[PDB]
Amino acid sequence: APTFVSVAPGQTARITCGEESLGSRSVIWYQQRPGQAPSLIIYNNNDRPSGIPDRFSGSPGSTFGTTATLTITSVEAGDEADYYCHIWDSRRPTNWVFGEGTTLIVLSQ
Amino acid sequence: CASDKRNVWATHACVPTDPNPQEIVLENVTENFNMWKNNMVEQMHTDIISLWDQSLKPCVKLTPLCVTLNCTNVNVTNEIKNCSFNITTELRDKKKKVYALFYRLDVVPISNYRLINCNTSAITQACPKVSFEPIPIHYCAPAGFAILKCNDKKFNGTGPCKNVSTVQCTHGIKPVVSTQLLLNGSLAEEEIIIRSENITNNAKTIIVQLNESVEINCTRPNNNTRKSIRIGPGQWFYATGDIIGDIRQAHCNISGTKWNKTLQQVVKKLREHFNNKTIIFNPSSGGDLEITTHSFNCGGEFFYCNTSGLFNSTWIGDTITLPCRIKQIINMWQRVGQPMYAPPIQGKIRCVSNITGLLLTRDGTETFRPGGGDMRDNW
Amino acid sequence: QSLKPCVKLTPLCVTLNCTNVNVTNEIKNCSFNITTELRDKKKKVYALFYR
Amino acid sequence: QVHLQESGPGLVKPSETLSLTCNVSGTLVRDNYWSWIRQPLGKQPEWIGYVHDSGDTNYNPSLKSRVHLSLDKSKNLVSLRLTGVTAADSAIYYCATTKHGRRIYGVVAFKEWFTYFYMDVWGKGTSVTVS
Ligand SMILES: *[C@@H]1O[C@H](CO)[C@@H](O[C@@H]2O[C@H](CO)[C@@H](O[C@@H]3O[C@H](CO[C@H]4O[C@H](CO[C@H]5O[C@H](CO)[C@@H](O)[C@H](O)[C@@H]5O)[C@@H](O)[C@H](O[C@H]5O[C@H](CO)[C@@H](O)[C@H](O)[C@@H]5O)[C@@H]4O)[C@@H](O)[C@H](O[C@H]4O[C@H](CO)[C@@H](O)[C@H](O)[C@@H]4O[C@H]4O[C@H](CO)[C@@H](O)[C@H](O)[C@@H]4O[C@H]4O[C@H](CO)[C@@H](O)[C@H](O)[C@@H]4O)[C@@H]3O)[C@H](O)[C@H]2NC(C)=O)[C@H](O)[C@H]1NC(C)=O
Ligand SMILES: *[C@@H]1O[C@H](CO)[C@@H](O[C@@H]2O[C@H](CO)[C@@H](O[C@@H]3O[C@H](CO[C@H]4O[C@H](CO)[C@@H](O)[C@H](O)[C@@H]4O)[C@@H](O)[C@H](O[C@H]4O[C@H](CO)[C@@H](O)[C@H](O)[C@@H]4O[C@H]4O[C@H](CO)[C@@H](O)[C@H](O)[C@@H]4O)[C@@H]3O)[C@H](O)[C@H]2NC(C)=O)[C@H](O)[C@H]1NC(C)=O
Ligand SMILES: *[C@@H]1O[C@H](CO)[C@@H](O[C@@H]2O[C@H](CO)[C@@H](O[C@@H]3O[C@H](CO[C@H]4O[C@H](CO)[C@@H](O)[C@H](O)[C@@H]4O)[C@@H](O)[C@H](O[C@H]4O[C@H](CO)[C@@H](O)[C@H](O[C@H]5O[C@H](CO)[C@@H](O)[C@H](O)[C@@H]5O)[C@@H]4O)[C@@H]3O)[C@H](O)[C@H]2NC(C)=O)[C@H](O)[C@H]1NC(C)=O
Ligand SMILES: *[C@@H]1O[C@H](CO)[C@@H](O[C@@H]2O[C@H](CO)[C@@H](O)[C@H](O)[C@H]2NC(C)=O)[C@H](O)[C@H]1NC(C)=O
Ligand SMILES: *[C@@H]1O[C@H](CO)[C@@H](O[C@@H]2O[C@H](CO)[C@@H](O)[C@H](O)[C@H]2NC(C)=O)[C@H](O)[C@H]1NC(C)=O
Ligand SMILES: *[C@@H]1O[C@H](CO)[C@@H](O[C@@H]2O[C@H](CO)[C@@H](O)[C@H](O)[C@H]2NC(C)=O)[C@H](O)[C@H]1NC(C)=O
Ligand SMILES: *[C@@H]1O[C@H](CO)[C@@H](O[C@@H]2O[C@H](CO)[C@@H](O)[C@H](O)[C@H]2NC(C)=O)[C@H](O)[C@H]1NC(C)=O
Ligand SMILES: *[C@@H]1O[C@H](CO)[C@@H](O[C@@H]2O[C@H](CO)[C@@H](O)[C@H](O)[C@H]2NC(C)=O)[C@H](O)[C@H]1NC(C)=O
Ligand SMILES: *[C@@H]1O[C@H](CO)[C@@H](O[C@@H]2O[C@H](CO)[C@@H](O)[C@H](O)[C@H]2NC(C)=O)[C@H](O)[C@H]1NC(C)=O
Ligand SMILES: *[C@@H]1O[C@H](CO)[C@@H](O[C@@H]2O[C@H](CO)[C@@H](O)[C@H](O)[C@H]2NC(C)=O)[C@H](O)[C@H]1NC(C)=O
Ligand SMILES: *[C@@H]1O[C@H](CO)[C@@H](O[C@@H]2O[C@H](CO)[C@@H](O)[C@H](O)[C@H]2NC(C)=O)[C@H](O)[C@H]1NC(C)=O
Ligand SMILES: *[C@@H]1O[C@H](CO)[C@@H](O[C@@H]2O[C@H](CO)[C@@H](O)[C@H](O)[C@H]2NC(C)=O)[C@H](O)[C@H]1NC(C)=O
Ligand SMILES: *[C@@H]1O[C@H](CO)[C@@H](O[C@@H]2O[C@H](CO)[C@@H](O)[C@H](O)[C@H]2NC(C)=O)[C@H](O)[C@H]1NC(C)=O
Ligand SMILES: *[C@@H]1O[C@H](CO)[C@@H](O)[C@H](O)[C@H]1NC(C)=O
Ligand SMILES: *[C@@H]1O[C@H](CO)[C@@H](O)[C@H](O)[C@H]1NC(C)=O
Ligand SMILES: *[C@@H]1O[C@H](CO)[C@@H](O)[C@H](O)[C@H]1NC(C)=O
Ligand SMILES: *[C@@H]1O[C@H](CO)[C@@H](O)[C@H](O)[C@H]1NC(C)=O
Ligand SMILES: *[C@@H]1O[C@H](CO)[C@@H](O)[C@H](O)[C@H]1NC(C)=O
Repeated sequence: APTFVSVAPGQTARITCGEESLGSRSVIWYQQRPGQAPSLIIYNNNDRPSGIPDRFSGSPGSTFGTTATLTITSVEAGDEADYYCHIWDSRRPTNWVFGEGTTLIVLSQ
Repeated sequence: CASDKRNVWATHACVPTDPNPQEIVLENVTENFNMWKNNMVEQMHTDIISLWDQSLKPCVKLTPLCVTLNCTNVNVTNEIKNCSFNITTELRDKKKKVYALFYRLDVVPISNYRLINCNTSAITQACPKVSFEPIPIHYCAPAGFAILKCNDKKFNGTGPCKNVSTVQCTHGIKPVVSTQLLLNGSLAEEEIIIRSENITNNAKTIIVQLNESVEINCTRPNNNTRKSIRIGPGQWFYATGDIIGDIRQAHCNISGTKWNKTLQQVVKKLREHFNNKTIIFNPSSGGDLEITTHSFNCGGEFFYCNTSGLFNSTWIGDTITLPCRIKQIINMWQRVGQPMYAPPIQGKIRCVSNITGLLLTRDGTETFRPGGGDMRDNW
Repeated sequence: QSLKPCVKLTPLCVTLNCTNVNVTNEIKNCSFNITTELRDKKKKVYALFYR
Repeated sequence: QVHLQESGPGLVKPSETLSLTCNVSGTLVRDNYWSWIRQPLGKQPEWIGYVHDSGDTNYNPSLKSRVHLSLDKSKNLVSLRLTGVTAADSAIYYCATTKHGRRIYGVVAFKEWFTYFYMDVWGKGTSVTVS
């Protein structure tokens, strides 16, 4: 089920989700540290909650025919976490299951 | 006629106009006019029907599509159906399964559905290169005849005109097709003019000519894709393919304050024919969609807008948004048995029209409802 | 001119199954297959024809 | 700071009712939306349903007849009652607060919008095995 990426610390990671966008979307991104509950990184495509740095941003929900994208710049060792992605879409039925995640492997520990 | 590609209203059966038409004022001439007995109206109505019918002759019949459709809503929304069906290809011994989107108003239930007119007549698709955008048509007199024009600013439609001029021909008249509201016509110069054959009857319509326009902004927000399906040997059918983006409802926007000023003025002048009674405006009473809604051709698509948001008020001593429906199979000029299929137009559609008048009818406090689908009242 | 604006019977040029089961103890009772308004559907119908 | 503590039996028998409790502190139960989430080991998490006051409650259709969510205003507790547990329910369960907002794409008068939900505050969760 999972996808893997491997990024050296200081490099940019690219994580994607799901199927192609059909209509307007609101993508919610979560970060899960092994052994811990997941937490929210981004809601509404690009609105991050307080405590989340500007290194986390993603694709707009205004486009169609594309996939969800999370960009993590300047990846730190502290970003070695799995990533989950919950997609809301105006044409698809409500998704009750978060999509399959992508594990971010951070090098040179 | 006289006039000035492949527009449906430009079949070139008629001559070009004179770049500098003449008008001669006839001094001291009083002439009795009666717009309700005018035979130029019958002449125009007949010519308009013919231009339309001639234009639809040289193109594809959709008789081959009268097959059972399998229609679902599997991938459109979380009024538009996704239908699969079998068609022939250019070879008579071969068939293939195809998909198309159809609007609910064009499809009726009976392998579940049928096109709405397959038990009545053959459906001709509009020839795809033909534009429906109106072109002004001038009507000009033959030898031995003359056209007289009435220049009285307050002329309602009947009786003597004290300022009469002779013209070689009429101004250009745009063959705009609409129902409840008259679009893109001429404005009155001094005041709103309310005119009817008999203002005290119920069987007669009232044409209200405004001296100010009200803009109506209409749109079709869905990004439709046109798909081309081969039905026969050089015969293509144009189907709606997938919708890109959100599924949204078509609509029209009328400013709230302009509409209200317009009604204050219409009512003020209506109380000059009726006693000082309460005047109420209601939505039309019912019947066919072509009567109950405001229909028009915008960008080539056929809209049916709900005007209950306009004609809903009581008169005594923001933006209005009207939802609209879109149809592809239509029956113009109330002719039963001669349906036409309008191919989908790719991309988004927007048009801005001018409301220049209203068509009102009295119900049996006075009650007025919008309406009248008889095109002669527009002309 | 009068016969132009109406129905052709080309679709009836099909094989007919004609009998005399219920007419007399010159008119035949014929059954045949025709299409309906849908091009993918056919039905069996009956009609009387003169010999 | 909202803290969500969780407990449960740890071990539940098959074809039995599982009841998990989320102890809410730092906020009141009556003032927010609550969600239950579960994560089978090795899998992406599933949103069970959400519960709130005013009847604004909904459930994952696969659990439509198996899950009852409720809020105890007096004890300020959030809880899950899952009935008829099976091997597929052997997951870590989490309690979380929920926030929501509206995505508008068209005319609001025609309801061309939708409500989306997200979970900001998560508890530690509790591991449940169905034997
Ligand atoms: C007839 O008249 C009627 C009525 O007048 C017309 O109806 C209108 O039709 C239009 C479109 O047809 C609708 O437009 C959409 O509106 C929504 C809502 O925006 C309004 O509300 C915003 C704030 O509300 C939200 O946040 C507050 C915060 O508290 C919250 O309380 C509230 O509940 C709600 O959640 C305002 O900010 C916004 O104003 C902003 O935009 C204005 C645009 O012109 C600008 O002038 C202002 O100065 C200001 O900047 C407005 O008041 C819009 O969100 C929506 O636009 C988004 O979605 C479309 C479709 O997907 C997309 O194309 C757009 O690009 C945009 O998507 C971006 O923003 C999303 C916000 O969540 C984000 O989620 C997306 O991922 C994406 O984000 C990316 O770009 C942004 C750019 O800023 C960037 O910041 C991000 O980081 C990222 O890069 C449309 O504009 C009208 O709502 C509708 N009106 C009504 C009343 O229905 C009708 O069209 C007329 N018909 C005719 C024929 O004329
Ligand atoms: C795909 O399509 C489906 C089906 O249309 C859609 O699911 C529906 O989503 C809507 C929107 O979230 C849900 O509507 C809410 O319903 C609750 C009550 O519903 C329950 O009770 C009814 C009773 O018959 C049951 O039928 C139903 O099944 C449920 O059991 C309402 O309380 C909600 O109202 C609040 O939210 C609205 C906006 O979402 C506000 O406009 C409204 O004012 C209310 O908010 C206010 O009050 C809140 C509580 O006091 C407060 O917290 C807020 O801050 C605010 O003050 C709302 O009507 C609907 O139930 C869903 N299910 C069904 C079967 O319709 C999917 O969402 C859609 N998915 C996508 C991605 O488009
Ligand atoms: C009342 O009076 C009003 C004012 O006259 C009318 O509103 C006007 O209505 C007309 C017709 O609907 C609108 O004109 C259309 O505008 C479209 C958009 O043009 C814009 O973008 C263009 C991009 O290139 C740009 O060049 C324009 O300057 C403008 O910015 C046009 O696309 C459309 O073109 C049509 O006619 C062309 C003639 O050559 C033809 O080539 C076009 O072909 C395109 O589309 C077809 C569709 O199948 C494709 O197959 C082709 O490959 C190609 O893509 C197309 O057929 C046309 O110019 C006008 O804009 C609008 N005015 C306003 C203010 O909006 C009202 O409608 C009248 N009321 C009533 C009831 O009639
Ligand atoms: C009678 O009608 C004629 C025709 O419309 C009016 O003549 C026009 O007057 C305007 C005023 O500037 C001129 O610009 C036009 O060029 C004139 N038209 C022609 C054909 O000459 C005339 O003014 C009207 N008379 C009255 C008393 O209303
Ligand atoms: C009409 O379309 C529906 C679309 O759902 C067909 O129903 C099922 O569609 C799914 C799509 O993957 C198939 O896997 C199923 O096998 C279909 N059902 C059956 C019984 O085969 C439906 O069959 C279609 N009917 C016709 C006459 O085309
Ligand atoms: C052809 O089929 C259409 C659609 O079924 C028939 O139209 C319906 O006719 C009934 C008659 O009472 C009306 O009540 C329905 O409202 C009509 N439906 C629609 C969509 O308008 C039509 O009458 C049939 N024609 C023939 C000759 O049988
Ligand atoms: C349009 O104006 C004409 C001319 O004034 C009106 O015609 C008169 O109507 C009254 C009604 O009682 C008659 O008594 C007059 O004899 C009519 N005059 C002529 C010359 O026929 C006409 O009624 C007005 N139209 C409307 C709708 O009010
Ligand atoms: C809709 O009404 C507006 C005015 O409210 C028209 O715009 C102007 O009309 C005058 C008429 O003499 C022209 O001289 C102006 O040049 C027009 N304005 C512009 C910017 O050209 C508008 O043309 C009307 N639309 C229709 C379809 O009649
Ligand atoms: C205009 O309409 C009015 C109202 O229908 C006509 O007046 C009616 O004429 C009939 C004739 O049989 C009388 O029975 C009604 O009692 C009259 N009604 C009223 C209110 O008087 C009027 O004659 C029509 N005028 C024209 C020129 O057609
Ligand atoms: C409606 O959809 C079409 C098709 O997606 C958009 O037109 C372009 O289509 C080409 C086909 O390769 C793409 O490469 C372009 O990128 C599309 N345009 C854009 C801006 O991305 C069309 O633009 C859409 N219409 C609207 C109004 O968005
Ligand atoms: C219909 O569309 C027209 C033009 O697209 C709108 O006219 C504009 O209105 C804004 C309002 O602030 C003005 O600032 C612009 O200068 C106007 N443009 C022009 C060319 O005049 C009109 O308001 C729209 N009508 C509705 C009901 O929304
Ligand atoms: C135009 O829209 C109005 C509402 O915006 C429609 O009126 C509703 O019709 C339904 C049909 O049963 C009634 O149940 C509602 O109570 C009506 N609403 C109101 C406010 O009375 C109207 O039918 C639509 N007309 C057309 C021609 O589509
Ligand atoms: C005409 O407008 C009035 C209000 O201006 C509409 O009255 C509403 O009727 C509905 C019926 O269920 C009520 O629920 C609303 O609360 C009423 N609104 C107000 C402000 O009282 C009336 O329905 C409109 N008529 C049509 C046909 O749409
Ligand atoms: C098209 O023809 C095939 C032939 O078997 C049939 O199975 C299929 O159902 C037909 N499609 C429709 C929509 O009738
Ligand atoms: C379509 O066919 C199915 C077959 O069971 C039937 O259940 C359904 O009601 C039909 N729908 C229509 C519009 O006839
Ligand atoms: C239209 O008629 C009304 C009637 O009073 C008048 O007040 C208004 O100024 C007139 N508008 C124009 C453009 O003459
Ligand atoms: C239109 O005029 C009426 C008069 O009673 C008023 O009540 C209504 O609010 C006005 N509408 C607008 C858009 O001002
Ligand atoms: C009509 O078609 C059926 C299809 O099997 C056939 O059996 C029947 O004989 C045909 N009827 C006639 C009169 O040919």
